[PDB]
Amino acid sequence: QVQLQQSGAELVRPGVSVKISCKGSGYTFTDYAIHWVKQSHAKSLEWIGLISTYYGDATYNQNFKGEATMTVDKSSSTAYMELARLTSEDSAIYYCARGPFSRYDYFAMDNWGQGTSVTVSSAKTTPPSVYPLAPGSAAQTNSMVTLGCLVKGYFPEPVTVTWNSGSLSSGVHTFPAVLQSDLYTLSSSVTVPSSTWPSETVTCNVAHPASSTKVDKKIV
Amino acid sequence: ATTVRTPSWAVDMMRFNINDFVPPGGGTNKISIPFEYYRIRKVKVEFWPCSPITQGDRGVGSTAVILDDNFVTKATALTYDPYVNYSSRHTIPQPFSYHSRYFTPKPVLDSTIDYFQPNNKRNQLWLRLQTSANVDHVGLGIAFENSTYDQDYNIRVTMYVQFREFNLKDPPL
Amino acid sequence: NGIFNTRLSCTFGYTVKATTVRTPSWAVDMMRFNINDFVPPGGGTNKISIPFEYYRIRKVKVEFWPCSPITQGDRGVGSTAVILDDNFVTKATALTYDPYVNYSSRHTIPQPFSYHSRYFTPKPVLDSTIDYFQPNNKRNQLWLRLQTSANVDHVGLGIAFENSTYDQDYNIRVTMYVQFREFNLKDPPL
Amino acid sequence: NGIFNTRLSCTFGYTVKATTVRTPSWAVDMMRFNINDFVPPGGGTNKISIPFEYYRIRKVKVEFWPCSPITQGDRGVGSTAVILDDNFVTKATALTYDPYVNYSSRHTIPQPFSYHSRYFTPKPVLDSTIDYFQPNNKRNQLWLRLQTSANVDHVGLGIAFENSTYDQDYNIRVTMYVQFREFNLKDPPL
Amino acid sequence: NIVMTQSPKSMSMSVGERVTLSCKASENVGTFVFWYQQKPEQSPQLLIYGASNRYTGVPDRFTGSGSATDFTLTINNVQAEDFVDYYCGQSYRYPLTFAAGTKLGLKRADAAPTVSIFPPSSEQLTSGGASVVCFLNNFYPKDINVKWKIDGSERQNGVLNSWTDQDSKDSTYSMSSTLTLTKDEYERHNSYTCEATHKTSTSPIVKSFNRN
Repeated sequence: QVQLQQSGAELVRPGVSVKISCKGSGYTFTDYAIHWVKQSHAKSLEWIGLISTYYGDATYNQNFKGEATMTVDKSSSTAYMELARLTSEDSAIYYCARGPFSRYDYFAMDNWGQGTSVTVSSAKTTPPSVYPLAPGSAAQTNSMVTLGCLVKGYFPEPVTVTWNSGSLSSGVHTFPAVLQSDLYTLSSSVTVPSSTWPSETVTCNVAHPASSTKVDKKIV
Repeated sequence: ATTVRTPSWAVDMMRFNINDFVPPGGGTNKISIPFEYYRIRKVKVEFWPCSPITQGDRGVGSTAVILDDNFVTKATALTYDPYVNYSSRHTIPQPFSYHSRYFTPKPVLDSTIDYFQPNNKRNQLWLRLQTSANVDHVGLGIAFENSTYDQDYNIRVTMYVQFREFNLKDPPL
Repeated sequence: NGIFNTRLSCTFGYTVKATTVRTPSWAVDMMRFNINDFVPPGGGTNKISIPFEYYRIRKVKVEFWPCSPITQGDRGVGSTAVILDDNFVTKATALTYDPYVNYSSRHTIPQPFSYHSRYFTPKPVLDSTIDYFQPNNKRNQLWLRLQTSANVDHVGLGIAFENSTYDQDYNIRVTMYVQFREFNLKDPPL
Repeated sequence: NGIFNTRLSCTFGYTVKATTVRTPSWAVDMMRFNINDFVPPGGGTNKISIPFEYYRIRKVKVEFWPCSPITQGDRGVGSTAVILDDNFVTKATALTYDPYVNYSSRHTIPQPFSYHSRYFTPKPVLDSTIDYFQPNNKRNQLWLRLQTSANVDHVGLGIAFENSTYDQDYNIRVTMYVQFREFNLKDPPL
Repeated sequence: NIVMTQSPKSMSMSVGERVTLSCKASENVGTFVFWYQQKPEQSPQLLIYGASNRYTGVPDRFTGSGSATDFTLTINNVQAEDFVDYYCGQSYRYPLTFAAGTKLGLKRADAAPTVSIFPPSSEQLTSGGASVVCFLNNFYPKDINVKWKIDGSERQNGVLNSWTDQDSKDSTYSMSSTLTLTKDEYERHNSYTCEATHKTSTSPIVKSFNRN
């Protein structure tokens, strides 16, 4: 019954500020300590600060001290984290964490909340430019062949790359997006037996929900 | 039951509402007990363990009376005992030892101020018997030294309550 | 038997101004009293430096040490009438009259260099709309929770100052006999 | 009249071990007592959470709560003889005999589950070379300055434990009636 | 602050193998030492609390030990589901710290990468940009070094690499490297080479192409 629900994903512009929320359910926040943890992408966990919803006493990590403010509303049974003067460094996932409800519980697994993604970018939604990748006509692998599709310059993530609208979901490798020039680029490769291609046609379908665009690219 | 080999303590608290103690009456009389007024003279809080005498890993706790709603935070495994140096601490042994506290309650008038009487029967104020909005009485903070076994307690709370202004309604037929 | 008495104090200076009006005129002021002034905040688990939960101020003794020399001319006289309900005479620089002259609680204070004191009992401010309070009773003196910072003002005194062509300066001490209850010490380990 | 009494306490657990030696053997231990254990450090100007300059411990009550069940076999018995001079029997795991049997201060403690307590008066350690101390006198009980951390150990008790093939576990409370003097509060402003 | 060091940072083990990871603190702490498990897009989960207590929903195969400065988490028999990152955390004294974490991956037989080089796209060229993509798929271990050679010359600028996680099925790794140039600078050079050295081979694998 215990659960911590956090606010939705946030995209904001640099220089701005935002206020994250963590609403506890199944237990009263007054009874314990609330914490916010930050985790950068591919980085480790970092404890930001803690608060006693009862007193309002708060502890902070020195590095976070000017930047973040933790508050809590016992009435609403909610804890908030405010970040100011946002920068790209701020982009990361934020987790709120708490405990049970006294009476000797010092356990009840954990509730680092689902986490909230925060992305700081000046960029505007941009549809992806999809470029088909066809082989130079060289025997890459004895029989079989590999094709690819390049999804470049899109924002924000994510995008969906399917092959043959789904008919091909074997031997597919979609690489994680990487930021280049404030836009995301990604590539997906597909491996199929030399028998099928160029015989059957192969198309890669990319969809960028933010842009509500779907592209289809055939490979020659 | 706990796993930490150092002595650790479970903090809990005890608030007391008479809405727990009352059944709602029916018809014109909303409350089953016909009075307008009440004031609780005493509160006797009992402790019946389910814990056998044959149980090992025996412990001991403290029992210190809280009367202001400012509580020690409810904790599972506190490194120490916060209840050891109160004036109101009585000692409770664990697991199977019988305990009781025979004392006087205090309600919660205003949470910002937390103001209350001395020990006085004569100028004990009166409280209106209400439907459901009855006040909590801040009564007791409790401690539990943690053990590798479960400790179970049938905890009775008994109140001597004084009353005033019998208020019966009798509709006809 | 967690009952405890002590005597608590503070002091501050005050300036009555030099004036130019040749008719007798009066400076009205007032005196509210918070114990948050009187307390230092404690540290660690004990938020307040004094380990108690409860307090009730038995007496308030308000002292008046002039910086004014005995050699000072243009001598005056004031009044000292106790206010216990937060309904104050409006603080004024040069009132045409003395509003404090016909209270029951008026004591007379001469000016500029005369020593004065008032040895009396406080009243806090429970509800500003009603302004209700006890009679003189030690026995049924109610208790107040010792708080962090939200402590109540005690309405204690309204004061008058006949104005002069010189400055009148007063080291005004306030002393309180305060009763206490429920020693509440916290000792974290190590 | 700055005199003040209170009753101060601490508690900790202890383990006597399971043993293999079939002859009766004894575990010697000792008990020193520092008030720095009993105190939390205060904050701000008041370095110590308790506002006093002086202290003298009137009594020491040392309690013994077993974790040991009544259903436990291999039952034993110990001795409890008060040490007040820091000259201790050497702490040993399995002594062939009981050195505590012929002291004047020996009280008998049964094992494993038997409740025990000793209600007595402490003695500190003034000079280790001499080890000199008072008779039983409340009236000429000397005073000790309440310090930050350099507080003296009080040599209180030497203890014995007849060894067993099971572990014996004791929640050992120590309670002190301590007398105080010279309340020394600091209140910085604001 | 108390620094928590976990070792090793990355570790591989075959299934059924026993695994032990350690976490050492710069200073001593009590049963305020906990371990968290984290999977790729999921939140951290409390695996072991108080140094040796299981936490609800945790398999028996897991155990934890330690006191003082040194602690360890052990898995009697490793299973696939076990592959994750483990973080030790100390709630003893603030600021609360976390260890670097240990990434536990599934060990498997070594496998060479199958490279593929892709020339720019006509459509892409029209825009005036050109990107050459090289895929190195299904190989083990993850360690690999790719270099780009344009006309025998090393080209560091404009290269973006990306790696996937260990494959769920085969437990292999994949990498993609993209070199982005302009239509002009690209047109100026004849040969583009994707070179990669892997433990699997002493001789660096090369895949190249010449313009048309």
